[PDB]
Amino acid sequence: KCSLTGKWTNDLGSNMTIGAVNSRGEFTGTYITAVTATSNEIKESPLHGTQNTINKRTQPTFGFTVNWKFSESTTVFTGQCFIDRNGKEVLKTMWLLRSSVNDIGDDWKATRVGINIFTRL
Amino acid sequence: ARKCSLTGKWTNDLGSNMTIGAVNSRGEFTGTYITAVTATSNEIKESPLHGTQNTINKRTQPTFGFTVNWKFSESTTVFTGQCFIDRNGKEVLKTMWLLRSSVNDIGDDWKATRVGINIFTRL
Amino acid sequence: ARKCSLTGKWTNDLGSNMTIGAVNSRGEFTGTYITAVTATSNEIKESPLHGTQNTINKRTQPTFGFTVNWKFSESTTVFTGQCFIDRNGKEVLKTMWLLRSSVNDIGDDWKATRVGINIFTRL
Amino acid sequence: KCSLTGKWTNDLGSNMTIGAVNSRGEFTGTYITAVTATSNEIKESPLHGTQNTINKRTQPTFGFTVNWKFSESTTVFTGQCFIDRNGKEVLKTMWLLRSSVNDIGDDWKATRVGINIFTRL
Ligand SMILES: CC(=O)N1C(=O)N[C@@H]2[C@H](CCCCC(=O)O)SC[C@@H]21
Ligand SMILES: CC(=O)N1C(=O)N[C@@H]2[C@H](CCCCC(=O)O)SC[C@@H]21
Ligand SMILES: CC(=O)N1C(=O)N[C@@H]2[C@H](CCCCC(=O)O)SC[C@@H]21
Ligand SMILES: CC(=O)N1C(=O)N[C@@H]2[C@H](CCCCC(=O)O)SC[C@@H]21
Ligand SMILES: *[C@@H]1O[C@H](CO)[C@@H](O)[C@H](O)[C@H]1NC(C)=O
Ligand SMILES: *[C@@H]1O[C@H](CO)[C@@H](O)[C@H](O)[C@H]1NC(C)=O
Ligand SMILES: *[C@@H]1O[C@H](CO)[C@@H](O)[C@H](O)[C@H]1NC(C)=O
Ligand SMILES: *[C@@H]1O[C@H](CO)[C@@H](O)[C@H](O)[C@H]1NC(C)=O
Repeated sequence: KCSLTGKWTNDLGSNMTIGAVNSRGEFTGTYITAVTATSNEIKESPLHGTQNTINKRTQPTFGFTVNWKFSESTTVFTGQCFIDRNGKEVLKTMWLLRSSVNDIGDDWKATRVGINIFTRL
Repeated sequence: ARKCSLTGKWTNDLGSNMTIGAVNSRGEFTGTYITAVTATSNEIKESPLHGTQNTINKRTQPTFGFTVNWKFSESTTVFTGQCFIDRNGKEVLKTMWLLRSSVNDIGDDWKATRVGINIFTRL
Repeated sequence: ARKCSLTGKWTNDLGSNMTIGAVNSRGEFTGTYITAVTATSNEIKESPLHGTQNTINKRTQPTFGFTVNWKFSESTTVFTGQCFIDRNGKEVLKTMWLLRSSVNDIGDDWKATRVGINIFTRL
Repeated sequence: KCSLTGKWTNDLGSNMTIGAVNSRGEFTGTYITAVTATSNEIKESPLHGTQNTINKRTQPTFGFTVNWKFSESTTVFTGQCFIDRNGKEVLKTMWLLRSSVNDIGDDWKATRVGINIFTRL
């Protein structure tokens, strides 16, 4: 019963939309971030992911990848959709932001990590 | 320099294998993952993964991310990294991952996420 | 702008409390942490912590890190973050942590590290 | 019997020393990194940490903080000391590098994560 489909916003002011989830748990979406680590102008970017359907849990885990359209980086988020007594949903996620580096010797510094909480609308 | 491509069969440094299919013009790909190690005693099942490669500036060593939707637990893992040509000329994926466990209630969310690394090379 | 200082009693967003003592001229400090939550079935006990604040350029919002040496589990947590003055003028510590569980075999080292955030405010 | 005391090197060519561990599990050390995220010249920097002494485990966990002397950042490492059949030790660790940001709205991008394996030098 906690569904990922909808329009969500996070603590930083970014918004995301997620469409219908198919029977395979696959979904697509859009992400408009309010903040960036680049100096490039932000552009709405696509996202793709899946919800885990094992045991058809009411509060499933999920993951998705945001394919940034204004930088060479990629972010992944994973988390769980929690739904209260009243039907109010929260997604509690963690993410990794992968920057592009030119030299393999600099790989060690390429991955930032953090949390995000999404609520609806 | 060679272009590093994600399509192919890979193995990681713990002996898990994944196969990634063709990457489409939107940077999307599908594959399967067969893990050698596990955080559950349930029998391991090949599981699908889906992700994208970043094609901005058409870099020869692109970043990417994907989600593995495990078929034998309620967890999900995400990986992100970059496809490099290594110093010896081989393709290698340098990745980090978050493994999200399912918790029964929200007050246990703090303990639900593991993190680590993996390096993949082509099989 | 106030200088954000780590000395004091703090509480987090899960009800855990910590107390940090004076910071010496080398940036070192000691404290105690009383966690509201645990991943063990042991009785929680107050545990020591030790860490440092970075004093380079004597920033008024310095970074810092510390290790909590749990006295009721075989695990270790490390925290690192920055002491900020918030938009409302209050001190706030914004931190990230890694909780390292003990495993028995080196093959299981990949599942030993959980990650998360904590924000602390002064009590 | 796996002991943190010694000189170690990691997989990127950084070295560290750790001195005697006291009965409270406390130790001090030094760290000379081979790599940096700053453009400042590298300087050997002190570290302080603890090993967990509960049940006096033969392969203890531990954590420590490196207080960089050439940047405003801090890195913390945590991991476990493993020791094999003939006494060969390896420290398997993960780390968080906290950079300094000027404004609290940029906190989200301040923390990088990675692994490090140390062996005896
Ligand atoms: C709220 C939150 O944590 N995030 C959010 O909504 N936007 C930022 C990042 C934006 C990356 C854009 C591409 C780039 O700068 O390379 S993904 C994690 C973080
Ligand atoms: C090599 C490596 O680090 N990993 C790998 O290849 N398999 C494991 C995890 C498998 C999770 C299976 C689902 C579950 O147990 O819930 S994903 C990160 C780790
Ligand atoms: C609030 C927050 O995120 N944390 C907090 O205040 N307590 C928990 C963990 C406590 C570990 C106790 C020892 C053990 O169970 O192994 S450290 C991160 C987390
Ligand atoms: C091997 C490994 O991963 N690390 C290592 O030995 N040095 C780098 C970083 C050095 C930070 C220096 C201070 C700064 O640049 O601000 S700590 C993690 C990483
Ligand atoms: C989020 O949606 C709200 C209004 O619905 C808008 O005010 C805000 O600018 C959006 N955020 C971004 C980053 O577009
Ligand atoms: C990885 O593929 C190799 C070579 O085919 C195979 O022998 C091995 O069993 C595979 N690993 C897993 C976990 O299936
Ligand atoms: C935090 O300190 C407050 C105020 O003294 C107290 O009510 C609460 O029990 C403490 N939390 C824990 C985990 O001890
Ligand atoms: C590490 O110690 C080795 C052996 O002395 C030395 O070759 C190397 O330069 C040291 N690394 C650094 C970053 O000092």
